[PDB]
Amino acid sequence: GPLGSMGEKQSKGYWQEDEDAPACNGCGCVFTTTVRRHHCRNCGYVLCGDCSRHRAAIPMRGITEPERVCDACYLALRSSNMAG
Repeated sequence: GPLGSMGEKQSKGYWQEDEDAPACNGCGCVFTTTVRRHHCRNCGYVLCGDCSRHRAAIPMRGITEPERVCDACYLALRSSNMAG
């Protein structure tokens, strides 16, 4: 039977392949043997160490604890107002 109006076939955090992302999505820096490839838990794009040196939590993505992200994602989430 069809899933209907609702379906859990939905995916979160799209990871861009190493080959598709030969350069940093954030700073456009090229990945080399010495530079390990990484992914941001928000945008799901490939980020080098320098572009993934920041840390932040993502309560929208279900991440209540600070996790590794890139510069843009760190900011987008950062757009939210801190309770006080």
